Order: sequence, then structure tokens, then C-alpha cells
Amino acid sequence: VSGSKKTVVAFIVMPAKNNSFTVEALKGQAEVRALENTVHEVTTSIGKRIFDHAIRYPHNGLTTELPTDLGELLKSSDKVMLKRRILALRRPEGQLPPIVTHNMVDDANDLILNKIRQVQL
Amino acid sequence: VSGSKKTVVAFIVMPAKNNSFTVEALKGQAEVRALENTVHEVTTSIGKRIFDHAIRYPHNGLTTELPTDLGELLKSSDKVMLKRRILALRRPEGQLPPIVTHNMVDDANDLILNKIRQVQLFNSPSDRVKMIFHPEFLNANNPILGLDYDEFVRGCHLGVFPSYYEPWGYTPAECTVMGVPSITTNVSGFGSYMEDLIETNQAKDYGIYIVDRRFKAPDESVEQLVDYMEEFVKKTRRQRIN
Amino acid sequence: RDLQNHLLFETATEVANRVGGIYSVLKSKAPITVAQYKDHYHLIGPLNKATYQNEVFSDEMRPVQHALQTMESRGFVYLIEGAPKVILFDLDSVRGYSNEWKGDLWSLVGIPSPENDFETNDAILLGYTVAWFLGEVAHLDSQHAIVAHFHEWLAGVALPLCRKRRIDVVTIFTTHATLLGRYLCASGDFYNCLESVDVDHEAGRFGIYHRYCIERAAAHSADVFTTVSQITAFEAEHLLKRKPDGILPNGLNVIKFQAFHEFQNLHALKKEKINDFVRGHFHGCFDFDLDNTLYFFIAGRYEYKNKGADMFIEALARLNYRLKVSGSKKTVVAFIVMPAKNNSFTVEALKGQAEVRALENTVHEVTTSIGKRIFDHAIRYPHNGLTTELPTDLGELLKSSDKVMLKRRILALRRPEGQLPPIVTHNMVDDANDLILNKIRQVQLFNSPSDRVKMIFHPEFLNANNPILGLDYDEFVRGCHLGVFPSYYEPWGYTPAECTVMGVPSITTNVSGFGSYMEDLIETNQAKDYGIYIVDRRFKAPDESVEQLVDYMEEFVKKTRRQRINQRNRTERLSDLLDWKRMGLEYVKARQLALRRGYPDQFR
Ligand SMILES: O=P(O)(O)OC[C@H]1O[C@H](O)[C@H](O)[C@@H](O)[C@@H]1O
Repeated sequence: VSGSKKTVVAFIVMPAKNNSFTVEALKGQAEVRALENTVHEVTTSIGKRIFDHAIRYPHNGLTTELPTDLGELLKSSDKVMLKRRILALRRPEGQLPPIVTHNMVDDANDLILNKIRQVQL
Repeated sequence: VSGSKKTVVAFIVMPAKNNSFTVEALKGQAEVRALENTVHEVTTSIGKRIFDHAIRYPHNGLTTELPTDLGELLKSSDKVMLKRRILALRRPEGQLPPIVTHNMVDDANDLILNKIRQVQLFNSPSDRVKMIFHPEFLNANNPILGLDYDEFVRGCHLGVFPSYYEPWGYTPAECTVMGVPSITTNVSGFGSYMEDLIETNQAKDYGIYIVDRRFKAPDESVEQLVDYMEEFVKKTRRQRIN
Repeated sequence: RDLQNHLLFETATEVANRVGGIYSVLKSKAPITVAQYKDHYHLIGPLNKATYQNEVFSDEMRPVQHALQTMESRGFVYLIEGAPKVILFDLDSVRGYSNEWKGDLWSLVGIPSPENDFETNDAILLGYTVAWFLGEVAHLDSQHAIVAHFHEWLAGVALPLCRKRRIDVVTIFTTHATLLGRYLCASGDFYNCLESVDVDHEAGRFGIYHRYCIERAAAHSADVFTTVSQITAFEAEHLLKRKPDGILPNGLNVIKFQAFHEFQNLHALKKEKINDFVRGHFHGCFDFDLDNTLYFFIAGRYEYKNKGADMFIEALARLNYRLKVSGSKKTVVAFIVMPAKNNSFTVEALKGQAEVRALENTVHEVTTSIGKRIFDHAIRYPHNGLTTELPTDLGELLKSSDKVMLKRRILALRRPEGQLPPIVTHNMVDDANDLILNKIRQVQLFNSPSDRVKMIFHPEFLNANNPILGLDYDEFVRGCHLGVFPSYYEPWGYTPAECTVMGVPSITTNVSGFGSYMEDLIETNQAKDYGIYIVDRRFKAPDESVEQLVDYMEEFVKKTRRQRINQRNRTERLSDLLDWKRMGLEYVKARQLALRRGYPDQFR
């Protein structure tokens, strides 16, 4: 209502009978972790390209002290990787981030979860 | 003359009397190291920005999976430090990369340096061959070229040992053991031994180049040595590797 | 007509649409055919309205444009490395002519055509259309000799008539299997009692009758008849009642490295990724040495009998016994990569990778503090009472808090008492009824520590986007040591052929089209040294075949590293033989022979 731009992420840390973490929980952590590593790879090559330009300037037809076009730094193979990682992070259409990290033993009767489902958060 | 795109950097590793490395040799390594570090900081920032875009797409007005404009990744403070690092690498106007890594004790009278000066290999940009005299034993403890001798050799493409007196060529032998082709002479004990075992035209293919310093005038020897060198420079990578 | 400056028309169902294994063959072969024919080369296929958008003249070539115009006159769509020119005919824009045509066909050659056989329907439509098109060209172009190559029963409806209508163009037909062959190989002895089978009856019994005809017709109608491998030639002789004029083995578009030994480095790199996975999978039960461990794998479509999953698993159980008996210190981790119906990765799979990944991070932390301490000592010596150049007591470097976190990480890796590393990475939809898992359970390969052979079913396509084994298929292979593909029905072994190209030795069979090609080129004992192991599945009982397969695995396990390395070099040099640069010559020979047979202008 107040048009606040802030977000609140509310954690409930109360032990309940469960069957460990959900596949989704672990899978998403990994998917992001994969994206982190690919970016680290891509930046390293960008670094080699920036460095080459910097050590080489003003020779070999380099008008500018630094690269100015992203194309000089970012190559199609780099892009393909990054795009693959981004695709892996996609959620099925209409699926929302869950309200629970674990597989519950008695999910339908759980008080906390039923409360959340009642207020529709 | 041939319009070759190749470059040859030629090292001379022969100990002479010296007063250690030049300030310029050390300062230039540091200036380049400082550039590498600055680049590493800048690519870290870039990473965070690429990552943020990737994780957030297609939300928050992100059309396109990836950044498309360099401005999104590279920012003014990043550019400033990079430029500062580049500026520090600038040499005085008209100065050329030296032909020696050390402060020689007897610079003016040195035979090697005088010869270079005489043939006028001063590492000008139009020179397709470059000269670097390292008047000291290679050692991994050295602060500019932190390699032991054996390591350095492995790094190189071609050993060139056109000896006149050499009962046994320890050097081109060690060079061969490291899988690096060499040029030797037929008045060299090593070159003689290799001349004996292999047909001299077949020996070039096994990376053994032998110069005639026996049945040829010193000026013909040289044109042979040069013929060899140029032949090698014409080689492709695949050929070099094989 | 000019024979030297000829035209080339290649036709297949699989042209712009990836329905099956011919797609890849045509695609990979494009660069060499384009390289030779330039603009003269055209691919022809059916228009796949759904996905054709994805994949997407000169005067001496002018007759084409008018023939297309003529086809456009009567109410057609004109890519991949080599970028060959394509013609995709919209079959919906001609569906109405079918009844006239299906009848034409029925009286034409007595090829029935049930209304249900939607695939045959399309096959026919295509055939009549293409035959019509080529016929147009044949008149309209008078300079060039024309070559019309056709792939598979589905595309070979245009062939039959070209003999009937006596069109001036020369024809080639290649079959990449046989209909009866597949169908007999329904359950089970194909290769032995083959010569003694009835083509017409058994077809009628299978219920193709109509589709069998179209294949047989195509094979007979064709000026030149070809298969992809000896074993299939033998098969096609007795089943399609025509000995083929030759073999057209499937080549690959081999990507050569500037440095020959680069594949060797790639192997080591990819193997590190598999090691990483394996460490996680065996978290808590990790009692062997990866430096002395070998990675075997089978891969392909889930075809338990056909692709030899049964023989593989049986053999592995036997090998396991041999290695235990012989006291071998080696370990073999056997992967099965065959897609099955699953509910994705197991929590345990993901959790163990995480647990290891956390250990790695804590170690990395601990080692950096150790570093600061080693450094301090080194830079300080000999001052401040430092007797020695380096630390000598681990206590100086490793502190209590460091030990605590490490210990916690180790604890998190523990598995429940008696629990063994799984034999499957995924939650299966129908676990109890799964054949592979049944077979594994039966031979009792449950990854116990005393087992020298380990089992890991991965019932899903490999993909670098996977969260546990983050490798594309090609990478995974490189990483492994031995591919093992003991197939039964396989007109051409795409798999062990790919495996060879990655410099990885493989076990194949003599009933496999690939294995047949290799047993012809190389003396079979000499071939093992080039990393091609061929199992006898023709002149041996299944039990003997298994024991042979085991012998081969045991032989390979006994190899040293140096030997393994060298053999891989040997197998990679061999990958040349599978390059289109060499395999495309057989296509040439087939095409030139096709000229000599039909329009033989030259005495010599
Ligand atoms: O996987 P293996 O058969 O033990 O191969 C091990 C070897 O792989 C490649 O050849 C690497 O270049 C070697 O450094 C490594 O030692």
C-alpha cells in the first residue's frame, strides 16, 4: 500500500519432524554455484583481454587507452556458457519460490505451514 | 624485407662482470605486476555485475540475458586506476627497450654490447629481431627472470650455439634433452657426433641444425646460420611442436 | 551429359528435423560434400512446419530455379557448418493428391498403403513429390549428369518409380538399417538363423507388409544399393533380397587439435571433474585411491538387451570376482548413462556433493592461515629464537580452532551405520521394475568396500547444466578410461565411434556396424593395441561372449599408466580413419559407380 521498495525476508527457525532438505533447495544452491563459477571463468578471459589492450596501447592501432566496445572483451563462447547457466536457473512456468526448505513428515497437518497457507504468503 | 609478421626475441646468457640488475629492469616488472593486480580487481567488479544481471534476468526491466553495453560493467573509478597503471608503463619519449638487463662494470669496452651497438640492434619497433643480453647465470632466485637454466631452456624455441672451439657441446646436448632444437657447428664435439649418427638433411627434421665452420669461409657460415634461422622462423606451430 | 561436372541431390526424411541418427550423419558430412560440389549440391527433405524455422543462383545452376518455378507453378522452402543449400517440400500443400497417388502406388508396384500409416502416408507424398521435382530438372537441365542419393525406407518412395518412369538421372539408395532386422530383434537368434527366414511372411506377421515393400522396392529400384556396415550388408542381402554394391560407413567431422597431445590434457582435466563427483558419491565410504582407479562407462538409449546393458553388468560382476580373487589393488567405477523415467537427482546425491564442497572450503581456509604461519617463520629466521629454517612441529602451523572446523566437516561426511554408497544417482519413477537396477541387484553389486568394481547408474543424459556431474557427454567420455558398448543390434556404432574420436578405447562387438568395419580394417589382435576391443557375438554362446568381455576388461585393468597413455595415443591416431575426409571417399566411389552403371559415356 505505501509503495515501499524494500523487501522483508522472514525466517522461521523452529525444529519440526522432517525428511531432510528438499531436492529443490539443494539443486538451486548448486545451480547458482555453477553460475558463480562460469562468471569467474569468463571474467578471467575478459581480464586477459583488458590486460592485453592496456600493455599494448598505444601501438597496433589502439586509438583508446581502454577497451570501449564490450565485443572486444566478451566472446560468443563466453556468452553461450553464461546463457546455459541462466537457463538452468529457470523455474517451471508459474512456480513460486517455496515457503519451506525441507520435506516435512506431516506437511498437511503442520501448524506453521497451515498458517502461512491461510494468510497466503 | 620479406614482410614477415613474426618476431624473434634473442637472449644472450653469458656471465660478465656486473653491478647487479638495472633499476629499469626491476621497475618495469613491478609496473606490469601492478597492472595485472589492478586488472584482477576490475574483473572482480565486472564479475559481480555480470552475475547480478544473470541471476536477476528477466526481471527488473532486464531485456536480454546478458549485459550488452560495456558501461553496465566497466565504471569510471575502474577506468581511472587502469589508466593510472597504463601511464606508469609509459617510457620517456624516444627511449627504447634496452639491450641489457644489468649495470655492466665495463660497459664501453664490452665485446658483446659493442657488437650489438655495431650491428645496431637497439630494439626499435621496426626491428623484427630483438636483443636481450643477460650477463649473469640464470637462477630461479633472480628477481626478474625467476627461472633456473633448465626451466628457461624448456621455455625457449631454439638454442643457437655456433661455437668455434667446443670439444664437447654440453649446451646443445642439454638443449636437446629438454626437447628444444638447437643450431650447432661441425667443429663442435656435439655437432660432430650428431653429424656422424644422422644424415645432415634428415638431422634438421630431428631439430639438429649443423653449421659448416670447417669447409666454409666465416661469411658463408653466417649466411648458412641465417638460412637455418629463417627456415625455422618460417615454421608453423604444428611443425614446431612435431 | 557431363559426368565430371555433375549434380548431387541427396534426399532423406531427417534433413532439417532431428528425428534420428541420420540427421547427424547428413549434418556432419555437409562440409566435405559442399567442399567438393559448391552450389551443385542440394539436400532434399520434408518440411517440418514446427521446427524448420530453427534450423532454417548461377546460370549453369539456372535450370533448378525454373524447375522450382514449375513446382511453384502448380501451387516449397529453399545452415550448419558448410552451409549447404536446402529444399524442404511442404507435404500439407499436397496432401489432397494422396488418394490418386496411394492408388497410383498400389497398382504401380502393388505396394499397399493403409490409411492409418501416417508415416507411410508422408513417405509416399514425399516420394511422388520429389520424383516429380527431379523429373522436371532432368528435362530442364541438359548439361550436367544428375546424381540422386536417397537415405532410408521413408525417403525411398521416389526411387521405385525412377526406374519405372526411366528418368535420366542416376540413383543411389542407402539403408541405415532394415525393418525386419529391427523387428525380429524384438526379443529373441537373429544373426544365425537369418538366411533361413521368410521375408514376405515374417513381414506380414510383423504387420509392416506395406513399409517392407517400400524398403525392398527402393533397394531393388536403385542403380546403386548401399548399407552402412558389413553386418548390415549381410543382413540386407538375405532380407531385402539384394546384395549391396558397397558399404558407406558413417564418418565424423573430427575436430583436430593444433597439438596432438592436447586431448591427453583434456582427459586429465575432465577426469578431475569425475573424481570430484566420485568423492562426493562415496562420501563417508571412501577407501580407495583415484590415482589407481579406472572409469568404465556404457551409454546410449535405454535398450537393456540390444545395447548390451545385461552383458555389461553381468561381466562387471564377474570381473569384480576375478579382481578380488587376484588381490588386485585397482578399482573400477562403472557408469551406466541410459536415460530412464526419473524424478530427478536424489537428495543424497546433492547433499554429499555439498558436504564435500564445504570440506574443500574449510581446508582452503585452514591452508591460508598455515601459509601465514609458514611465511612468518621463513621471513623471521634465524631471529627470535628460531633454530630451524622451517617449522618442524605441526602444532606451530595447525591450531585448535582449525582442527575443530575440519573435524566438524569430516563428521558431516559420515554415513549412517551400514549404509553403502548408492548404485543410482536419481529417484526413479519405477525403481522396482527397472531392468538395469534389477540386474544390478541380482548380481549384488552394491558398492560394498570389498567390491573392487563399483556401480553407478545415472539414468539421465549428461549435461554441463547438471548440478552433480557438470559435464557435457563429450567431456565426460574424455575423462573416462574405457567405453564399453556390447551391442547386439546396431547397424552403425555412433557411440564407440565417437568414443574413439575422443581418444578413448572402447569395447564393441562384431555384430555392431562399427565393430564390423574395424575388424575388417585391422587384424583383431593388433586392434586391441589401437584400443579397439571387439567381442564375438556371432560365433559364440552368450555366456562365452560374456567371458570374452570380461577377459578384455581384465586385460585393460592390468595395464599401467604409461601403457594406458600410449594406447590412447594409438586410438587417437586411429580417429583419422573415421573422419569424413577419409570416409567421404566411399560416398564418392558409390557416386562414380552410379555414373558408370546408368549413363556410361566413357570407354576409359
Ligand atoms: O587417466 P590415466 O590413464 O591415469 O592418465 C593419466 C595421465 O593422463 C594424461 O596423459 C595426462 O596428460 C597425464 O598427466 C596423466 O598422468
